Amino acid sequence: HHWGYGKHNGPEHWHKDFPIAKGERQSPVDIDTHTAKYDPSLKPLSVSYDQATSLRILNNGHAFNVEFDDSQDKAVLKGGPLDGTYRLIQFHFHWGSLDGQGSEHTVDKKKYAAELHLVHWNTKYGDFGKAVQQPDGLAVLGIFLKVGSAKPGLQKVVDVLDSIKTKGKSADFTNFDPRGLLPESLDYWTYPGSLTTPPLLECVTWIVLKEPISVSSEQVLKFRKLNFNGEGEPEELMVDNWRPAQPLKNRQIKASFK
Ligand SMILES: NS(=O)(=O)c1ccccc1
Ligand SMILES: [Zn+2]
Repeated sequence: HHWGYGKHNGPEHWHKDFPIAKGERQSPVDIDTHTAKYDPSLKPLSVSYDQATSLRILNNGHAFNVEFDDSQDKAVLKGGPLDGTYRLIQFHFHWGSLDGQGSEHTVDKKKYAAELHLVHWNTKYGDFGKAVQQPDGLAVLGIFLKVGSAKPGLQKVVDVLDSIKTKGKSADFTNFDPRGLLPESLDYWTYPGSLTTPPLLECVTWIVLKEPISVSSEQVLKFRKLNFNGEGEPEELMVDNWRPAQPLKNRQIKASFK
């Protein structure tokens, strides 16, 4: 039937319905820190989330999304490698069944316990559905999670997960501040890539932060209690919802720092 992360419908199968899976600019990738080139002409990132308006949290059967009002310039990303203004639409995570795996990007082949994706679309294209059809349509800010001390700013998300256990459930989720999920440094690597789930469209400028955030064992354990299935269907835990690293091909990863 349809795509997912199991033995019979996982990443190795996606190319049959989505041939772009074997394309020229697929994500995620391994970030080889010694091969990445410092680019002194790259600007500092500008993350402007003070006016962000969260609305809802949704289990979509693949992850959970915290969704934002993107009908005005309320929470925007600019600068760095980007030309123009990109509006925050949603964030979500990918995570593992074990602390030793779960991230999509890797760093010198190292896997982190999870990865946060803050998804933004280029305002010159008018809406998200048009943006994904463009080579410079999206900017995704990727942040690694390691297991250690708790992240206080994540706790409001963890506590609502019981109310969206199964595919298709949603809950009101207002007044959440995504600034509480950011590390101290905004040093980053950047490369042109794709969505990491079907439809795997090649529309993303990836900006991956060098500094991970730490979350507690209890926080990530709660992610692992979510379900891929709908209510009343056989229970399958939502774990290991990550795509592995794809070939770099004809691309260079640039660093904002040395
Ligand atoms: N995982 S990802 O590339 O950030 C992604 C973002 C939006 C839709 C589908 C995938
Ligand atoms: Zn993602």
